[PDB]
Amino acid sequence: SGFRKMAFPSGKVEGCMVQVTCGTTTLNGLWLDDVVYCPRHVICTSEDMLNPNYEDLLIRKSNHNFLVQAGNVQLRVIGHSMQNCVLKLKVDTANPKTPKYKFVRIQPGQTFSVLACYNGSPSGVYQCAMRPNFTIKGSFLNGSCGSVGFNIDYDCVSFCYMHHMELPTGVHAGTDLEGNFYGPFVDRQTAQAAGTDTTITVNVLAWLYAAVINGDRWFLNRFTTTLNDFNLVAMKYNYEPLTQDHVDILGPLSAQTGIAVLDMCASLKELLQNGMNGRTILGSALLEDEFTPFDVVRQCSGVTF
Amino acid sequence: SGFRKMAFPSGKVEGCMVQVTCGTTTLNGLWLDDVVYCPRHVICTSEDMLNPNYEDLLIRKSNHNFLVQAGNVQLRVIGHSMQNCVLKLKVDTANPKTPKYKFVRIQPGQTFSVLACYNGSPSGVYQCAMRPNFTIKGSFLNGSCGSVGFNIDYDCVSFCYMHHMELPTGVHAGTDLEGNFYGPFVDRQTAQAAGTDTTITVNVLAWLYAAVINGDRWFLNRFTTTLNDFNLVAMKYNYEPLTQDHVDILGPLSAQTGIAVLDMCASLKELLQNGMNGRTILGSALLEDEFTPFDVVRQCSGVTF
Ligand SMILES: CN(C)CCCCNC(=O)C[C@H](Cc1ccc(F)cc1)NC(=O)[C@@H](Cc1ccc(Cl)cc1Cl)NC(=O)[C@H](N)Cc1ccccc1C#N
Ligand SMILES: CN(C)CCCCNC(=O)C[C@H](Cc1ccc(F)cc1)NC(=O)[C@@H](Cc1ccc(Cl)cc1Cl)NC(=O)[C@H](N)Cc1ccccc1C#N
Repeated sequence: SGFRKMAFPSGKVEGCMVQVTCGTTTLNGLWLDDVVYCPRHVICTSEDMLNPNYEDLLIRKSNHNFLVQAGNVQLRVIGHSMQNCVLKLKVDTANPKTPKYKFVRIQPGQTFSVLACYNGSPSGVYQCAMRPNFTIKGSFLNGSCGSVGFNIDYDCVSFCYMHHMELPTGVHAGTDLEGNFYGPFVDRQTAQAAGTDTTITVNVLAWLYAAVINGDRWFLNRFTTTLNDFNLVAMKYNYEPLTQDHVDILGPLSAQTGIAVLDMCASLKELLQNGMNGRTILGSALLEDEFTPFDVVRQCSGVTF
Repeated sequence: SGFRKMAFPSGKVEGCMVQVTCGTTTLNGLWLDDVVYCPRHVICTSEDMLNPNYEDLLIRKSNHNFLVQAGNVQLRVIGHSMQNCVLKLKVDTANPKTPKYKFVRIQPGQTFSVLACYNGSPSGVYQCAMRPNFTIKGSFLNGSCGSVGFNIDYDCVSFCYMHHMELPTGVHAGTDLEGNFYGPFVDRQTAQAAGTDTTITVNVLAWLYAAVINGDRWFLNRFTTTLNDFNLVAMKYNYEPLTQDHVDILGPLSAQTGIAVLDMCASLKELLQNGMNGRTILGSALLEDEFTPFDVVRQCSGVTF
C-alpha cells in the first residue's frame, strides 16, 4: 500500500556522469563506451551566449581545449564533433561501467527519472514528466546542465533527456540525447517563452485508478459519460483531450478495478466542477498528472483493495 | 529553480541488496562486508507469524537453511545470529561493493531515501520522513521487507531504516539497522495501531522558506508572533510544538531570506486559520511537512530570488 513519486534506481546512470570543462565553463557529461555527450554550449564564453555561432566556435577548438574528469581521473579527448545541440567527445577510455542503453525521444505526458548532477557528481534523483508544452518542471541550479533524464527496463537504460537551460518562468528545457530540443527552444541566452501548458488528462485518470487500487473511493459516482461530452469539460478546464488511444491504454487499470474508463471520466468531471471539498486523494489536495498508466501499474499492487 | 521531492542517488545501496530465502519465505537483505542483515521474520512460516518465539525458531535452523542470492550468484552462509529484530548472516564473501557506511537511529521528523526492493532487486527510490508516531508513509508491497532507508553524506551511506511490515492503516513500520523498531511495534502478525500522528512544524516552516527562496511570497505578512502564542495555534491544528532548538536550526534559512523565524510563524498561523484560497505553494495545495531544513538547504539555491 501507499503511493509515492518513485524514481528508477539511479546507479546505472551514476557510473556514467563526468565533468566537462572548456575554459571557464564547466558542466556535466554522459560517458558511454568511449564517447562523452554534453550540451554544446560548454564551448561558449559569457559573451558568446547571446547569439553564438556554434560552428565557428567549434572550429576554433581542438581536443586539448576540453577537460573531462571522471572522479579525479582525467580522460584524454581524442576527437570531437557536434550533433545538433550536443557535443560528442571521443575519449581514449571506454567507460567500464557502461550499462545496456538506448537513446529515446519521448512524447509529452511521459515521465522519467532525473539524476541531478553538479561538477560530474550526482546529487539527487527525482521524477519528472515532459509537459504538453515540452518543458519539464525540474529542480535545477546553475551547474546542472548536462544532467540526464532516463527510464529503466530490465537493466536497459533508456536515456530521453539532457538538461540545457532554465527559462524565465523557472521551468526547464533540454534535448534528447541526439541533441534535438524538446519544444521550440534554442540554445542561446535569450528570454524564451513556452506555449501555454495543459493538464495531462490520461495521467490524472491513471492516478485516480491508483487511488481506487489503494482503497480511496470517495470520489467515485454512479454516473457515466461519453468521450465527446467529457472532452467538452476537458476543454473548459484546460485538460488535454482524451483519445480513444488513451482509453485503450487505461484498459488494464480499468479491468483491475472494475471501473470503466468513461465511468472514471464522470468522476473526474465531478472533481473538476466541484473540487475536493477539503478531501485528499493519495495525500494530495490537487489532481496529480505526472503519473502515467505505466507508472501506476509499476508501483501499485496487481490486486485491488 | 524548482523544488521536488529529491532522493539521494541510490547506486551505493543498490550494490548491497541481496535476496534471502528461508523455506517458502523470501525477502531482501543488506550485504555489507561479509554480513547480510535482514528482518528476522524470514525464519517464520505462515503459522509461526501469529505469536513467534524467535529464539526457538532460530535454534532449529542451521546455516544451510538460509539461501542468499546476490544477482544469480549464491552466497555461502557460514554463520547466523539474531540481534533484536534483525537476522545477521555471515557469508564467505565480503561484498566488493561495500560503501563507506554507518548505522544511525534517526529522530522523528527526519527524512531519508528508500530503495524499494523485491527479490533482492532494486525497483524504485523515493523520499520518506519518520512520522512523529514512528511510522513512515511508504510505498511497499508484499516482498518489500528488508528494503532500507538511508541518507548519504560525502560518499558515506548512513543507513537508518529497514522495512518490516505494513500496518492495517497502510502505513509502514520498521527498525534501525541494529533491529530496534521505531515506535512501539513488534514483529508479529497482530493488528497494531500507531499513536495519533501530528504535523512536523519545523519542516513546514523550512518548506515555506524554500518557497520564498524560489520566489513564492504571496503567503507572507507584516505580522510577527511569539513562540508561546504560535504554539497555542500549533496545538489547535495538531502541529508539533516549535522549540527554541527548532528556531535555531532554521537560522540559516531565516538569514538567507531576511525573514525572522517568528515572522514566518505568523505567516503559517494565517495559512492554518484561513487555508490557501485556491493558491498553491511550490505546486502543492497542502502544507508539506516532509522536507527538513537540511533538505531545503541541500536542494535550494544559496541566493534568494
Ligand atoms: C518567476 N519565478 C518564480 C521563476 C524564477 C525564474 C528565475 N530563473 C532564472 O533566472 C534562470 C534564467 C532565466 C533567463 C533569464 C534571461 C534570459 F535571457 C534567459 C533565461 N536562465 C538562465 O540564466 C540561463 C541562461 C542561458 C544560458 C545558456 C543557454 Cl544555451 C541558454 C540560456 Cl537561456 N542559464 C542556464 O540555464 C544555465 N545553463 C543553468 C542555470 C543557471 C542559473 C539558474 C538556473 C539554471 C538551470 N537549470
Ligand atoms: C485503510 N486502507 C486505505 C489501508 C489499506 C491497508 C491494507 N494493508 C494491509 O492489509 C497490510 C496488512 C495489514 C495487517 C492485517 C492484519 C494483521 F494482523 C496485521 C496487519 N499487513 C500485513 O499483512 C503484514 C502482516 C505481518 C507479517 C509479518 C510481521 Cl513480522 C508482521 C505483520 Cl503485521 N505483512 C507484511 O507486512 C509483509 N511483511 C509485507 C506486506 C504484505 C502485504 C502487503 C503489504 C506489505 C508491506 N509492506
